Amino acid sequence: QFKDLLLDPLTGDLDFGTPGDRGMRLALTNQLSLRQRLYLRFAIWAGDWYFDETFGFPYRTFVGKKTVKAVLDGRIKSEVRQEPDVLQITDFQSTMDVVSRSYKCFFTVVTAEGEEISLAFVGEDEYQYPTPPESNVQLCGDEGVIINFKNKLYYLINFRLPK
Amino acid sequence: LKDVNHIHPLPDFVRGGFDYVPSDIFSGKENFEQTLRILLERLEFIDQKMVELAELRTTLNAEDAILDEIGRQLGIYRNGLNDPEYRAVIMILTGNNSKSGTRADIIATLKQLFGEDGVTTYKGYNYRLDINIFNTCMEVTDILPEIIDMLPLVTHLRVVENQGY
Repeated sequence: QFKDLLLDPLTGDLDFGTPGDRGMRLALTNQLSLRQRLYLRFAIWAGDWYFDETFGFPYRTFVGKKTVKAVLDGRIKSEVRQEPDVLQITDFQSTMDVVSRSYKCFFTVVTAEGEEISLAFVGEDEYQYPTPPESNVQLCGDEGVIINFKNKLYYLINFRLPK
Repeated sequence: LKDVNHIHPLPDFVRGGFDYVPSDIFSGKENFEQTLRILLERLEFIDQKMVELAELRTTLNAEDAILDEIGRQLGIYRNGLNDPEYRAVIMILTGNNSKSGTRADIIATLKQLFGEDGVTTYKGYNYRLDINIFNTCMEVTDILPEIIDMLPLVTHLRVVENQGY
């Protein structure tokens, strides 16, 4: 439920929205929040962000060196579980090509969805305060009491005659 | 090798801060940059005006609207003086506080009002002194009262002004 500015999954810029409803949006669904929380966590190289030297991933250790596939998978699979709301990891297809020296892995992560605790900070309210009456209706009655009775009588006259 | 006065506009303020984008993650997305640039460039204007708030308050460059405030603290009121010469009187009176009215000293004060060769001074036996002006750039009658003040208690003075030799 971690709120934050929404990042476009397709381009990487802020998700200002479609041309018909351009604006700014907050990440509300846990899925969207977790997506960007993993994306930033994996995209920032370790130590390259000032104000926090411990954040990021240490790509320099592996890239450019002769490395064992098994060691890399452990670190990749470990960084994911640093988020407190990750249920499990389903599958992991780690493959390496020696000709091009490229490495490419696949996997998915499962996360549940929570409640909103309070709507005070977001948009709307859930209550239905009453509406003041109109004109002399309060002190003298209402005509609808006649209309509903007339309709009931008419429908009952309709019911008895077979159709 | 370096200026002692550190009060200067910060060089290349805008490109700084952008340097703190971690690993070019957002660079080239043209959506986050504009949002950040729009906010940062506002500080540019404020950063620039921080200098004039200090630079313009100096007596050398102070405009008449506020130069009066500087003069007011020193007791030198505008009276009927105009801006270009009001600056001069402020300098002259202030400089008088560390003077002795010697021949070498008098030449120095007149030096700031008429360039290098614009003034000369003849001397006489019985307290007579003379002032010559060649390249005046301001009207002298209003400046005259001060020109008397920085002279000995018993000076006898003549004033003659002309353009060129």
